[PDB]
Amino acid sequence: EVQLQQSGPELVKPGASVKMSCKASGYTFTSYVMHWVKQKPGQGLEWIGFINLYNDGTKYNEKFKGKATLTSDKSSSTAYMELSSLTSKDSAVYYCARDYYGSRWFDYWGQGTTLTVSSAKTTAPSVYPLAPTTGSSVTLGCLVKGYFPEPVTLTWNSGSLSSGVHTFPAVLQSDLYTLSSSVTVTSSTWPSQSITCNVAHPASSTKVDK
Amino acid sequence: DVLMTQTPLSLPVSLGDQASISCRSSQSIVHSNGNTYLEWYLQKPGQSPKLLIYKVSNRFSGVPDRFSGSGSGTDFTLKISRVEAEDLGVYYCFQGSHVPYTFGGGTKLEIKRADAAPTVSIFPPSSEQLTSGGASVVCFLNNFYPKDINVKWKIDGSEVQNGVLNSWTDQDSKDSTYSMSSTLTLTKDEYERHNSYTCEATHKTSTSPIVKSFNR
Repeated sequence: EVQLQQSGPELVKPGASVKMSCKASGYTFTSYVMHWVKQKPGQGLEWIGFINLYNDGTKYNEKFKGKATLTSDKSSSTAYMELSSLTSKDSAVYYCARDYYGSRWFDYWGQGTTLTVSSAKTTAPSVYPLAPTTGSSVTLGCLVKGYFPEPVTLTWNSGSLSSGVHTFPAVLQSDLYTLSSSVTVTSSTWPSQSITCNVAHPASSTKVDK
Repeated sequence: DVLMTQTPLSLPVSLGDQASISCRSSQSIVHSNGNTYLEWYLQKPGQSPKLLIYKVSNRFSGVPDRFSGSGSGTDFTLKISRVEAEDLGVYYCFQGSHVPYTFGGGTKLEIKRADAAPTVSIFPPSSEQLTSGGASVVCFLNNFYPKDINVKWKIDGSEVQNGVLNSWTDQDSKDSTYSMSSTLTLTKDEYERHNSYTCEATHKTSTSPIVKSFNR
């Protein structure tokens, strides 16, 4: 199966540069084209350009010439994109995506790299458990308060509990993001104080279980 | 650049209904070589886009039959014959016929469904949060429809306007409902008015607000 695994820094200062990566697996990297796509938070999709990984030729959206540089490493099947002289208008999710048949449309997409451009420093979140003995259904909470930047990943029992979860999108107030997640479990369980939501804030390298 | 205009912007559909999304390009998406490189992509909440249709009408590996694509030149349509709860998200057309390649602005597909009252749960501030000197009261309002709702926080019956943070999920992919989290943040006034913390929700499913509270 085709896999496009993206990685890269998620917080960078204005005027600085960043380089993102896209490690491809499950197909012969050097025979294809890689596209890059930008999506600002809450907005549409924008094509940045493509790189022919057989001959390293590139083609750019004019708007991104001088902002974006596409490169690749054929020995490790990894495509890169460098963004230079970043501003807040470059804050976005960036996707790489494979072109299977040519250089004109893409089938498989990476999971994206979330990039924030800002002078504010990283900030680890305070993870707080939320507990009620109310009824045969039980709802416990996980408040992830005062962190920066986006994103964070939150799970319950290492992703064991999926169905009865609502994680709410983070909200920015005080120049910090606050997220929360609730979990409702059947009577066939306990209202365990700290049923163990799993919070990860890679930007500050926090991995917490509370 | 080639303008891709998507109509409508937001499309509320009932389960089972047919859904029609249109896309019009400022220039023919017919390339010189005779090919029409017009794609449709679907982005579901919290996920990358997925290819649905390539070359105007071709369905991509594993895409249900209810998704149909048609059109020619500058007018294209994506049809979801029978809409399913998992079909919600944003649909984009995309043309790869002329550099620079361009996407439409997106059509948010939204599910119409029957009203549903919220399940409300209030929570006192964490013990750890208090040792830190803070006090956030949380209130979850889960699985309601439509998203339209108002929450009033009350402290000893009186209402507090400042210090509330609300957040809605996207539309659930199975029961087509929304959920919302409301948070009140205090520091030590939590012991000042240490009794009667109330989260009161008003939704169209009842003339009476839904109340959950605690004091001690």
